[PDB]
Amino acid sequence: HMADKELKFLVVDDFSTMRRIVRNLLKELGFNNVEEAEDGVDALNKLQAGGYGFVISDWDMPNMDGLELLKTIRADGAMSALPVLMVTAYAKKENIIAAAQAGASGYVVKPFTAATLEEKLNKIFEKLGM
Ligand code: BEF
Ligand SMILES: [Mn+2]
Repeated sequence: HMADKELKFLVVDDFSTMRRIVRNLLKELGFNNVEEAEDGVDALNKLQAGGYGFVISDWDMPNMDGLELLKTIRADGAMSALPVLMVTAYAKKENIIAAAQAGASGYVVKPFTAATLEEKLNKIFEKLGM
């Protein structure tokens, strides 16, 4: 998948407020193909629905937390290379390490600015040649 306007995003967070910030930011960046999920399980259900080219995910969520969601994606042969950008309030280095090692594409700490989100998505695009 390429970082054109068609790229389909899944935005995962247990708080709609954060999902809403991220969707609106993506729109501003020219990405309108965006769906939401409320937790890791819901997210896996949509991911299984097919078509997604990028995940942005919270960490602390009921049902399945985002570290589990990230690991699950990375271990699944059908989606193991799916970009996953963590966006979370967890700021300790051990958290950043656990997610990095689990294969996170990137990591943004809440609260974040619009410029930061844009910068970190662009870094992932460049890295993967999207
Ligand atoms: F709830 Be998230 F991890 F900020
Ligand atoms: Mn949360």
